[PDB]
Amino acid sequence: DQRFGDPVFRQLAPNVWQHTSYLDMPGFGAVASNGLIVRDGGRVLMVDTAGTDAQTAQILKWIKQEINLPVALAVVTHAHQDKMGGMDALHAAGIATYANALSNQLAPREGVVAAQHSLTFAATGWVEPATAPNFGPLKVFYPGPGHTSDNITVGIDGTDIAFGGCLIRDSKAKSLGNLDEADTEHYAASVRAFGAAFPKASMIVMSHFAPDSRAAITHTARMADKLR
Ligand SMILES: O=P(O)(O)c1ccccc1
Ligand SMILES: O=P(O)(O)c1ccccc1
Ligand SMILES: O=[N+]([O-])c1ccc(O)cc1
Ligand SMILES: [Mg+2]
Ligand SMILES: [Mg+2]
Ligand SMILES: [Zn+2]
Ligand SMILES: [Zn+2]
Repeated sequence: DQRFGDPVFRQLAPNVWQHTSYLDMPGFGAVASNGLIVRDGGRVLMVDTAGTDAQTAQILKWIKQEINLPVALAVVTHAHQDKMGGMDALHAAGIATYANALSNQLAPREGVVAAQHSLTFAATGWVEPATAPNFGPLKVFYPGPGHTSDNITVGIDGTDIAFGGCLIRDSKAKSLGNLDEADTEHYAASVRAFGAAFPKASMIVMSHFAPDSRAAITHTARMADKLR
């Protein structure tokens, strides 16, 4: 029988799915965490792990059974358990992993396994193409410090979709979540930069809420303005 801790999948576009897994840090309750699976020709690319290696394995199994194409690579959007909690699974599966250079530097401080490869960014925010080879439709943008110093974002070329990770909250959210590692001065402008980077994206995907309109960007930025 399917159970609560099992990952759930939603098709967002012909070649894109959202995976959601409900994980559980002590002190606090369990929370849902989302990433993406993208079909690019004869291969699959992932954005973020699940919050645990077990749930990540269950995703790779689903991918194998439902898509049956090899996962060529994964890009993980910052060094916290929810996005990088499944690095061991990805590496056991032979998947090439990519993260912000900064994420890889923070990973041992945050108790997560670093990605194999480091992305660097121009002063514009855009990934340097020599660090993101054969990314296909994944367009990686560093919007500046927000949720964390290292948080990155991903646009999906040929689609409606951009992925904001834990940077973005949905249009009904009443909080930005945990701010203990947030850059409260830069958060608002970073959210706006993400918006300006992906102006064609009408479907905003994010870590802890279901996909929303571009009003999630505005709503998140205007909550963040109150922190300055
Ligand atoms: O994450 P789920 O797709 O199982 C969900 C949960 C409550 C309402 C709608 C969808
Ligand atoms: O969204 P955060 O990266 O603050 C988080 C959420 C659940 C578990 C660990 C980290
Ligand atoms: O054999 N494995 O790499 C495993 C085994 C169990 C698990 O939950 C995840 C990965
Ligand atoms: Mg683990
Ligand atoms: Mg920490
Ligand atoms: Zn985080
Ligand atoms: Zn998160």
